[PDB]
Amino acid sequence: MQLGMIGLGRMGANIVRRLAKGGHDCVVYDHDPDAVKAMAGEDRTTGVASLRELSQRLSAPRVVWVMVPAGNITTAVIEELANTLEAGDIVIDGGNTYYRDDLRHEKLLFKKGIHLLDCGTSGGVWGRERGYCLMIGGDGDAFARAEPIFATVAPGVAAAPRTPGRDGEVAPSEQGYLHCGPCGSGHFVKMVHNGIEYGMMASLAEGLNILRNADVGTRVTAPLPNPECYQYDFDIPEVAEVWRRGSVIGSWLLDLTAIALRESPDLAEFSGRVSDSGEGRWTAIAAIDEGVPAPVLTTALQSRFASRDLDDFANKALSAMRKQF
Amino acid sequence: MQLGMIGLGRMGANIVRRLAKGGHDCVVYDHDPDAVKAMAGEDRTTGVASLRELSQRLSAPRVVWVMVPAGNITTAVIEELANTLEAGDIVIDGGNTYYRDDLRHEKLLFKKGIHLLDCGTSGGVWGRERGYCLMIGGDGDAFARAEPIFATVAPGVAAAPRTPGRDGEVAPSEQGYLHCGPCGSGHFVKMVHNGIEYGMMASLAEGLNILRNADVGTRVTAPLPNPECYQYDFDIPEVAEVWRRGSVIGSWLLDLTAIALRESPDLAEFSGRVSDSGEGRWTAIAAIDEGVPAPVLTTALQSRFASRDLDDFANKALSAMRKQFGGHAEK
Amino acid sequence: MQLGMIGLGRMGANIVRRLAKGGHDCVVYDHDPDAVKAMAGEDRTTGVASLRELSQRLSAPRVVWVMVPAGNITTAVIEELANTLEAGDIVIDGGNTYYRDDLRHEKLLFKKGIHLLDCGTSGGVWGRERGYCLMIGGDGDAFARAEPIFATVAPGVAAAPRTPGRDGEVAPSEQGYLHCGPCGSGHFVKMVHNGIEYGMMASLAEGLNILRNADVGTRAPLPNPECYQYDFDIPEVAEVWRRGSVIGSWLLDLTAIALRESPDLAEFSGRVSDSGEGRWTAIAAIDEGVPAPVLTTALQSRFASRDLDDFANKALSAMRKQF
Amino acid sequence: MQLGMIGLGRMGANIVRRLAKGGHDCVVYDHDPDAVKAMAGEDRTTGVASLRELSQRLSAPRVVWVMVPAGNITTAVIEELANTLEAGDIVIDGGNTYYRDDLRHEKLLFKKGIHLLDCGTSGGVWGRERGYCLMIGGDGDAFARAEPIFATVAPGVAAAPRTPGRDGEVAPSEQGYLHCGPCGSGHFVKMVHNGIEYGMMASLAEGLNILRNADVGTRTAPLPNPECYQYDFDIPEVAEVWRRGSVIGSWLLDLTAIALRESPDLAEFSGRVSDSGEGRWTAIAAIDEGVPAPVLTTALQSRFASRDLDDFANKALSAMRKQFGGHAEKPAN
Repeated sequence: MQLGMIGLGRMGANIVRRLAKGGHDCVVYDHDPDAVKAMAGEDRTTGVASLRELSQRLSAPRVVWVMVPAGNITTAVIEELANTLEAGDIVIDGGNTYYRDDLRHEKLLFKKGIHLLDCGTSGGVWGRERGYCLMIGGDGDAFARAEPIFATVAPGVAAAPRTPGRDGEVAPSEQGYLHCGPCGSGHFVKMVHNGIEYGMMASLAEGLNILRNADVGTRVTAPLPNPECYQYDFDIPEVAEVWRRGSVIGSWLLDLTAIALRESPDLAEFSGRVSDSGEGRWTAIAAIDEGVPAPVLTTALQSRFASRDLDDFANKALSAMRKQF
Repeated sequence: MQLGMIGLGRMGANIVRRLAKGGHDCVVYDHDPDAVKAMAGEDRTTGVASLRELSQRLSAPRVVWVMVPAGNITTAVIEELANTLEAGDIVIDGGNTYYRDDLRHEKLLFKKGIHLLDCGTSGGVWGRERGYCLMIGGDGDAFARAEPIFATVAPGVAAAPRTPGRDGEVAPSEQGYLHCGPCGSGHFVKMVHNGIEYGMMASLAEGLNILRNADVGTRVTAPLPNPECYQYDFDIPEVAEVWRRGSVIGSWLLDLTAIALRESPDLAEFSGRVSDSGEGRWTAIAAIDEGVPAPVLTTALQSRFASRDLDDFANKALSAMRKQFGGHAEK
Repeated sequence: MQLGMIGLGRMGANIVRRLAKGGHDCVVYDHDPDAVKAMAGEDRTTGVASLRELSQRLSAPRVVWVMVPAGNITTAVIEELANTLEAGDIVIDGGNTYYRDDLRHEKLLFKKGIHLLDCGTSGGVWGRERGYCLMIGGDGDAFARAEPIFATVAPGVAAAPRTPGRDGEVAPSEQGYLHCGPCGSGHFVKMVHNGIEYGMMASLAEGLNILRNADVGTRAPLPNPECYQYDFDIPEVAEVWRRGSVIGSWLLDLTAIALRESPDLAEFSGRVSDSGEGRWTAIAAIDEGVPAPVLTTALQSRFASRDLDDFANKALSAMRKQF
Repeated sequence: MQLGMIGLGRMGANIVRRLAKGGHDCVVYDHDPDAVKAMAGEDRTTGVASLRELSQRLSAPRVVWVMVPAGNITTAVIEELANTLEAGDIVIDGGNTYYRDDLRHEKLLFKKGIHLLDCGTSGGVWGRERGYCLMIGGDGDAFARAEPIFATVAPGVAAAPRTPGRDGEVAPSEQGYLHCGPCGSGHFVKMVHNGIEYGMMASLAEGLNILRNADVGTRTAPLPNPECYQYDFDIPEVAEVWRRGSVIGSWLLDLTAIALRESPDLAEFSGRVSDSGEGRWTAIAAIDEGVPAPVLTTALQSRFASRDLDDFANKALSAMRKQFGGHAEKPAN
C-alpha cells in the first residue's frame, strides 16, 4: 500500500524506513532537499520535488502524512495541501500540533472532500526498530483506509506480552495504534501521554536526587537536626539497576536512566536546562479547564520551568522582601 | 546454606519457600503455632516454639531473618535475639523498618557482637515466583557471609534483559540485590523506591482522570471558556492498552493499570480513599532535610491525605474566609 | 456626574450607594422589578425597566457600569448596549469577565465607536463602606472622563498610611484605583489578584490545619507520639497573629472573626467553589512559562475538595489491588 | 518588675529597650564587649559579663530571657543557667529553638526546680517601636508570673482594631501574646507562623512573575493566541493599588510595594533564596500529621530550586530526554 510524507527529520524519515521494510510503497519529500535524496536510495522509496508530484505519484484515495515542526509551518502546508489534493484524499498529521489547531485545518480540508487524521506519534530515536505508538483521530473510513500504514509503523503486539485478561482476538491497541475518536482526539491523547511522561521522569529524578544528597550529614539553609541519619554515599548507577528486576517502578524510563548512569555516573554532559515542547502545558491547561486536580503532572512541568530560570522575578521578589524585615 | 526465619505472614512464609526450594535449610518460628505448623511438611523446613530452641538448632555463625509487623514488634524480637544468639551471628531485618530505627538496632546488637543486616524487601506476593528486589545495608563481611540468601530470594539477572552498557560478567545489582552501604542504607533506598511508586501511580491516575473529563463540554462554578474543545468520550482502557508498547510511559504499573481497566472500564467498584505506608512520608521528610525539591513525590503523598478527608479544616477555613469577604455560599 | 448601572446584586447595588453618598446620579436596572424597586427609593437612584429608557435618561457623553454574572449573560447585555448607545459612550465592565472576552467585547463596540473600560472590581461585601480596589483597562481618555467615578468607589489614600518614599502628590494607585493599560489589562490584573488571594488563603488554611492535628499522638505509624500532644486554641492563635507578626493580613482578620463565631468552622462543609480567575491565572502562568506551584496547588486543593480527584483515587486503588 | 536578658543581637537588645520604657529593671549580657557596653548606658539597664554576676544582680524569684542563636549555643546557656539560677526562678527562651529541644531543656531545668517558658518571637526590626507577637508555652503559673514581661514587649490591643465579636474586656490574644499550651507549644505555633510566611511570600512572588511576563506575546513551546499576552504592566503601581480596598491587603504587600518603589525590576537582587528551618519543620509536622500542605511545602521547595539543589534531578530529566527522543539541551540564553 502507498503513502505520502512531507517533512523528513529524526522522525518523519525513520517512519518511512519501517514503512518500506514492512512492505509499503512510500513517496517522500521535504523543503530542504537533502532528506529527499538519501531516502529515495532505499527499498520502495522515491523522492518527488513538490506536493503535486506526490498526489499524482499516489493512488486515489490518497494518504498524505505531515511530520513538519508545529505552529505556522504546519498551517501553511495544510492550506497548500488544500489546493494540491482532491476528494477521498485523507491527510495524516503526525507532528506535535495542538489538538485545537487540527479543528480549523480539518474544516479547511472537509470543505474540498480532503480528510484529516490527527496522529499522536511517540517512540523517538527508538521508533524505527521498536515501533512508533500512534493515536489517530478523525473519520472512521479515512482511518480504515490507512490502517495498513499505521500497523506497519506501530511496534506490533509482539513488542510485549498480551494483557492478562484479553482472551479472544487481538485489537488495534494491542499492536500499538488506535482510532482515539474524532478531530483533535488523536493529538489530545499524545498531550496526556506527555503529561504522564513528565510526571513519571520527575518521580524517578526527584528520588535519585534524594539518594545523591543522602550524605548531607557528612557535607556540613536550616541547621540539620540528626546529621547521623544522613551519612550515606549511594552507588546511584547500581540502585538504578537493582530496581530493574523484582520491584514496582520497573519502566522503560528506568531502563534508559540505568543506561545514562552506566555511561555517565554523575550525568556531567547535561547542564540542567530542561525544555518543554508545549504538550505538558496543554495537559496542565486541559486539567484546569476540566477541574481535574493534577498537582503531580503540573508540578513536574513547573520544575522544568524553574530549571530554565523562569522563576527569576519571583526569586528577586522573595529576596527584596526578606531585606525589608 | 542454613537460615532462620521469625514471622510467617504472607511475606515471611514465601521467602522460606523461595529459599528452601532453591536449596537452603530453613528453621522457622512464629507467635502462631498453626502458622509454624504450615512450614513443617515443606521440604528442607522445620518449626520451633522458642527463640533459644531456634539458635540451638542453627550452626554458629547463625543468620536469622525477621519478617514481622514494623515498629515495637520488630524491636521486641531483636531485643531477645540479643539473648539467644552469640557473637559473630547476623540478624536480617527484612521488615518495613524506619532506617533511623535500624541505627538503634545496630548498636543494641554490636553490644553482644551481633551484626544487623537491614534488607529492604519489595515486589509484593509476585516475588515468590518472580523474586523480591532486595536492598541490603550494614557490615560488608556480614553481607558477604549472608549473601547466598539475598542472591536466592532475588529475582536474578534472567528476569530482565541486561543493560546496554554492561560489558562482561554479572554484578550483584543485575541479580536484583545490592549492598547499598552501611547500616540502614537498604531501608533508605527502599523508602525512596516507594516515594517513586507514589509518583508514577499519581502521574498515570491524574493522566487517566484528564481523559475521563475531556467530555466536560457535553454536560453544563467556573464558566468553562471554549467548551467545544472538550467534547471527547475517550476509550480509557484501550488508550491505557495502546501506550503499553511504542510509548515512553511503558511500566509494570501501566501494565496493571491496563489489566485493572479491562476488568472494570469506569473503576466503579473501587474505594476513592487511598491509604499511605509511611515509607512515602519518610521519603518526603528525607527530601526536606537534604534541601531536595520533591514537589512531584510530596504532592502525590498529600493527594493521598486529601482522599481520606485529612484536608477538611483547611477546606472549612477557605469556605469561612470566602463567606466573610464575598458572601460566598457552598454549593 | 451621571452614570449607568446594569446588575444590582451584593456588588453593583453597594457600588451605587457608595457612588450616591459621593454625589453621583445613578440609573439602576436588573431583570427583577423588586431589585429596581428598593433602589428607586435610595438617594440619586432612578428605577427604569428598559435599557433604552436607561440610555435616554443619560446626558451624552454617557458612561454605563455592567455588573452582571460573567459569560453569556455579560455578552448579552453588551451586544444589546451597542444598539442602546451611539458614539462617545463609555461601557464600564466591572464584573468578573475573562480578559480574553474583553477583547471581543471591545472590537464589537469599536463598530459603533463605544469605548470599553474593563474594570477589575475588588473588595467584596465590605465595599459600600471600606471602598473597592479597582484595576481598569482600555482608552487613556475614556478612563480620563470616567476617572471621578473610579475615585468615588475606590477607598481613597486615607485607607492606609502612604508607602515610605511616596513623596508629593497622591497618585491614582494610592487612592485604591489604577489604569493598568489597554483593554483587558484591568480584568487581567484582577484575575492575578485572585490567584494571589487563593495562595494567601490556602497558606493560612493549611497552617491552621497543621495546628489542629498537632494533638495527633493522643489518638503509617507515628515515630515520637510525645512530639504531637498539643491541643492549640485555633481562635486565639488566629487573633495573636494580628498584632506584631509577619503574617498580618485582611484574610487573617476575617479568619479571626469566623473562628470567634464558630471555633470548629462546623457550619462549613469544605466543598469550596472556584469562580474562574484562579484557573485563568494558572493558564496565564503555564502559557508564559512562569512556574506557579504555590498558586496552582492552591486551586488544585479546591478541585480536590469537590471530589474531582475521584476517578484518580479509583485508579490508584485499582493499581494497589494487584502489586 | 525586674528581668534578666542573655544575648543582645537585633532582637535581644530591642526587648530590653521596649521593657525599660515600659518601666522594668533590665540586667543584660552577650560575650562581645562592645555589645554589653552599648546596652549599659540606657534606662534601668546594667551591662555585666558573668552569668553568676547576673543572678546576683537579680532578686529571687527571677525571670531571665535568652536570645542567643538556636542549637548548640542556646543549649550551652540553658545547661549553665541550671547552676547559676535557683528553684522557683523562670527561663524565657525566645530564640528560634526547635520545639523538640524545649522538651529536653524543660527536663534539665526541672531537675533544678527552675521553670522553662518557651517564647515564639516574631515581628522583625520594626518590633522595637511596634512590638513583637509572642507565642508562649510552659507551666500555667510560670506564665501568670512572667505575663507582665510578655504584655509589655507585645504591641498591645491599640495596634489594630478589636476583632468584631470580641466582647468586653481585652483578652491576651488581643494584646499580641498567648499562652499556647504546655512546653514547646509556643515555638511550634511560631514554626507554623513561619511556614505561612513562606506561603504568603511565594503567592505574592508567583503573581508578580505572572504580571512580569504578560508581555511574552511580543517577545521551545509555540504560544497559542499571543495577541492575548501583550501587556507591559507597572508592577510597582499594581503592588501599591492592591494595598487599599482589596482582599490581599497584608504587611508583606506593604513591604513588596516599598521594595518595588525603591527598585522596580528588582534587578540588583540575587534570586538565590535562603530558608531558616522553621519552614522545614512546618512541612515535616504536616507530613507526620497526615495534613496535606502542598501550598506551604511547594513555597519551601521553590527556595531549594532557587539554590540549584534540583541540579541532579534536572540532569536526570535531560539524561532521560536525550535517550528516548535525542532531545537537545538548548544553550544558556
